[PDB]
Amino acid sequence: FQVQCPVCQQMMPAAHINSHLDRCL
Amino acid sequence: EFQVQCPVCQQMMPAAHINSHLDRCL
Ligand code: NA
Ligand code: NA
Ligand SMILES: [Zn+2]
Ligand SMILES: [Zn+2]
Repeated sequence: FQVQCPVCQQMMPAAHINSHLDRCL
Repeated sequence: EFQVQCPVCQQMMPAAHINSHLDRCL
């Protein structure tokens, strides 16, 4: 399922969002 | 044809699509 990152706006699998926010911020 | 595992979500998918599947920081 895809979610939008609340910061950079990229669409990505929900299972990545936490990890993404942790790495990019 | 080749499956590789996603290092973030541990799902299997074709190697051709793993690049698209992961997102980078902008
Ligand atoms: Na994406
Ligand atoms: Na961080
Ligand atoms: Zn982001
Ligand atoms: Zn994944």
